[PDB]
Amino acid sequence: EVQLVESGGGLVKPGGSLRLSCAASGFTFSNAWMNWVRQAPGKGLEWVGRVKSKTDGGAADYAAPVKGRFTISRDDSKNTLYLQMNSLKTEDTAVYYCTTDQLGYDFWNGYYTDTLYYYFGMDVWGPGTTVTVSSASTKGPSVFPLAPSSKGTAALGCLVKDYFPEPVTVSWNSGALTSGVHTFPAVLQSSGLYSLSSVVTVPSLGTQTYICNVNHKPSNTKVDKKVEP
Amino acid sequence: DIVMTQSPLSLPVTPGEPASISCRSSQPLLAMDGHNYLDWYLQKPGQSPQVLIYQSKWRASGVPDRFSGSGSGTDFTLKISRVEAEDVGVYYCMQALQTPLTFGGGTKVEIKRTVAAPSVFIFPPSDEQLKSGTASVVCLLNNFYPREAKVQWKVDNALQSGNSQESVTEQDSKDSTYSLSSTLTLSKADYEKHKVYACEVTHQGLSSPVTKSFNRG
Repeated sequence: EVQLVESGGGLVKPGGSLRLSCAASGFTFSNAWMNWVRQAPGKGLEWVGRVKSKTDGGAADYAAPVKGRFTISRDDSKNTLYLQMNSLKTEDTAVYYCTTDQLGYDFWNGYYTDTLYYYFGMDVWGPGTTVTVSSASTKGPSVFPLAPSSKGTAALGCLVKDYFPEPVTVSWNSGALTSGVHTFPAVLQSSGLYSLSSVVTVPSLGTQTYICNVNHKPSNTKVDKKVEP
Repeated sequence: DIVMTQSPLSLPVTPGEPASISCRSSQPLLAMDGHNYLDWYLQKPGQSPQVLIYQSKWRASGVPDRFSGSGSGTDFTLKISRVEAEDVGVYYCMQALQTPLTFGGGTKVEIKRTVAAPSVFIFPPSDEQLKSGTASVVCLLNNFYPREAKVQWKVDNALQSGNSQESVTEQDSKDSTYSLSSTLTLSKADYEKHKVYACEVTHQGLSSPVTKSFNRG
């Protein structure tokens, strides 16, 4: 119904630039104020900035840690919100989400003054796009089966090894399988690369197929690996 | 800038019990529209933050009535009257009164629950893995409580250190358990020199520590 979808996240060199996009749908975009917020690995949410609606001036406000380097703009004709990031620093690394703000409607009462009245708020979010500010290069993961060993229920899975940067996404049987699925937070190896595992519990072996669908957007790598015993 | 503080950062709660989160601002969030400007968010594992309470005391659409906000000026409180398993995650207070908009440091709600023993699984590296010169042996501890577990590796009955890594999942939205994966990484050669691979788990769930091994070089 009501949704925001951000894209543009990826690896960028320190001192570089990157532009994020946020596409809205299901509501009158031009009527609302919008924000950009970010969350660094294992840290709290941090507000990046806001942009007012055209009717309220279309002006911007920025957090002191980004003002001067980051620029927020909107294109009401495309229902798109932008975040232009320049002079990127390693500390700018985080998952960036767009959110809505003080929504405003213009109504004319039988008399004259057509009021512009406001409502709340910071309602619609995410899912966020990942921005990595680092020197090191990209690397897709190697996917290995964690086969259903005999050593009631059985556990099987996929090992997603040595990738960079975060994140990777794992689904099973194109998302048809969610029950008994546990995808673990990635661990950071001595090598400087990440690795994670996704495992599923099941009764039935041989009757059905189990395929993990791994996606590493940063390196444009997609892997479908069937796990057989 | 207005500083927002939450207390405590970590909150363990028994299902069905009440729970409170404190939020203080360094300056007051004046009801100049006639409303005090403070929000409360819940971030649940795997998902973006979600609005619960806005305008200091208003529930958003679909927010269950067990959540309620209160307080005035500089002093606010999120209350959950009877805590549920699905309430786990991180809670944030955010003032939307005057920019920069600021968030509290966040509060992690932990569901308290009875001891549950881990199911233990072991997976040898695949032929594919080995064909590339590396060996990862995965031990899986599934659906246990509390979080605290000790996972030991024994290779031909010798205890290993510094060559394995653990990864724990977040609390279950339904059974309020976690699962752990300890992966042990050896070279292709190193895995062929030995044939016994066991992971010894020392949970509160299990009395005698459980071991599960496989024989292959």
